[PDB]
Parts: sequence; C-alpha cells; structure tokens
Amino acid sequence: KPAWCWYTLAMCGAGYDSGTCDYMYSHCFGVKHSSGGGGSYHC
Ligand SMILES: *[C@@H]1O[C@H](CO)[C@@H](O)[C@H](O)[C@H]1NC(C)=O
Ligand SMILES: *[C@@H]1O[C@H](CO)[C@@H](O)[C@H](O)[C@H]1NC(C)=O
Repeated sequence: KPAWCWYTLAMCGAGYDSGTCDYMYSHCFGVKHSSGGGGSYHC
C-alpha cells in the first residue's frame, strides 16, 4: 500500500475520525460503496 493507507483494519468510521475518511474512500480499505463507478480525478 501507499504512504496514505495501511491495511483493511478500517480505523476511521469507528470513532477514529470525525466520522470522516479520505484515502479509505479511494478503494483502499474496501468500505466505500457506490452505484456507478466513481474513483476518478480531474487530473
Ligand atoms: C471531529 O472534527 C471536529 C471538528 O469538525 C472536532 O471538533 C472533533 O474533536 C473531531 N473529533 C474527532 C474524533 O476527531
Ligand atoms: C497527473 O496528476 C497526477 C496526480 O494527480 C500525477 O501523478 C501525474 O504525473 C499527472 N500526469 C500528467 C500527465 O500530468
């Protein structure tokens, strides 16, 4: 994994954050869930 994530422990969401995440929603933990596809950037 990159220098942003760590594992699938799923820290945030369980009080670790203001229930708020970032890199996790980037399909790094497997918690995010959408109807379409997402996971894109305006690079
Ligand atoms: C969550 O963020 C709020 C500010 O938006 C802050 O006041 C609060 O202490 C934070 N809580 C945690 C667990 O990070
Ligand atoms: C596009 O931006 C990404 C970072 O979001 C960067 O890693 C990549 O090198 C950039 N590619 C080009 C062609 O600018």
